[PDB]
Amino acid sequence: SMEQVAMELRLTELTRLLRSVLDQLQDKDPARIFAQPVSLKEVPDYLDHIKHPMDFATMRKRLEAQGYKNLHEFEEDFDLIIDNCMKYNARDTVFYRAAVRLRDQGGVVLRQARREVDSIG
Repeated sequence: SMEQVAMELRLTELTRLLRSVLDQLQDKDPARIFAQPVSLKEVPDYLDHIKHPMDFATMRKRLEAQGYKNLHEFEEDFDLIIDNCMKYNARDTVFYRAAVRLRDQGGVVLRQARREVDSIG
C-alpha cells in the first residue's frame, strides 16, 4: 500500500535522525568505554550481575536494521549502557565516572532530539 510506504519513509527518516543522535552521544565517550559489549571472556560473571547488557555497537546494529520504532526505545537502550555501568562498577572507578559524564552530556542532545522528533512528527 501507499500508506505502508509512507510509514516506511517516516521510519527511515527517524533512523536518519537517531543515527545523528547516536553519533553525537558516542562522541561524549572519547575513551570508547561503551563502544563494544563487555567481554564475557574477560568478565565471565557479567551476566550474573547485568541482565540486559548494552553498548554502542549493539545499538548501531539495531539502528541500521531500522529496529528503533520511536525515540523512547532508543533512549531505553542508551540508559541501559549508563545504568548497567553504574551498577557493576563502583563510584571511584574510571568506568562509573565515564558513565556519569556520558549521562550528563547526553541529556542535552536527547532534549533537542525529543523536540525534533515531535516537531517533524
